[PDB]
Amino acid sequence: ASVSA
Amino acid sequence: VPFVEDWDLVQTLGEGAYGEVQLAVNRVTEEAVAVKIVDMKNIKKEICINKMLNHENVVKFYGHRREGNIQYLFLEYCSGGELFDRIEPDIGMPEPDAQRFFHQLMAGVVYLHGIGITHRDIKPENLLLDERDNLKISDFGLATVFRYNNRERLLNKMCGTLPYVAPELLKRREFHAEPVDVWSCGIVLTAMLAGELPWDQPSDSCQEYSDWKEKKTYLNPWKKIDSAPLALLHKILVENPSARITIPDIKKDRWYNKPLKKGA
Ligand SMILES: O=C1NC(=O)c2c1c1c3ccccc3n3c1c1c2c2ccccc2n1[C@H]1CC[C@@H]3O1
Repeated sequence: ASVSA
Repeated sequence: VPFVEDWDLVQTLGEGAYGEVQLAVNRVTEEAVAVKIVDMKNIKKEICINKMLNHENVVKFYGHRREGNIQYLFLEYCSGGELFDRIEPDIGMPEPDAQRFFHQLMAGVVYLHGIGITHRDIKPENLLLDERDNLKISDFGLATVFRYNNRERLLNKMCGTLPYVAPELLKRREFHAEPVDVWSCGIVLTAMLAGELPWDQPSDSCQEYSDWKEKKTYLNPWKKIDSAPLALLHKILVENPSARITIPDIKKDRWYNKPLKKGA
């Protein structure tokens, strides 16, 4: 999983 | 610089019937931050309060972003984990360590109260530690404003965690915010020094609490605590919130000011 700031 | 806004979620830090906290690592810088993921299937207020916070003993809030029904809160990563895990069952921890943690907790609470915010759920599970074991007050999901425009608002909502809640919360309709957080800090101190919580809740129906009001300190956990810190607890864990010691006076306490801990 990943997320963007 | 491309890719700088990309973070990989590499580990679960928390999980409960509300969402989860993941350790996020920057794809480029490798900076580590905690990401609170909540499915808005409350959060608005927590974010509002977090935007007011700037203190070394309070988990830093970097910002937030939402994609539809999911809100992402970027928070300071405290690699040392929860204070809860530094407390040895039925033992506690070295008094010097407890005093240092207590000093930092007070610093954070003084700060919060200074800007009119009350945490309302202070307990070891919500006190995190960074790489240098510095304490950080965490989770403002139950926090609220008790002072605005120099005017204090009495609270009435029953919230917190029973073992840590002040007696007035269970006996009075309204109550001042500050003494409630002071009480919780007292219970945390007891836990750090004895490795056990004094009672299930501060009610006359609870035998352990009645014994304390009856000053039977020869019983646990009080018999495990030295005279100096016990004298402080006697001033903090007072049923009448108006007679309970205030933080300015906790700072003047003998034990609070006793040299005990060597620098790192
Ligand atoms: O490091 C954190 N910054 C953080 O901001 C953070 C953090 C942690 C954490 C670090 C190591 C082991 C367990 C942890 N938890 C959290 C945590 C947060 C956080 C923020 C808002 C609501 C709940 C939260 N939790 C919960 C409580 C304990 C565990 O998951």
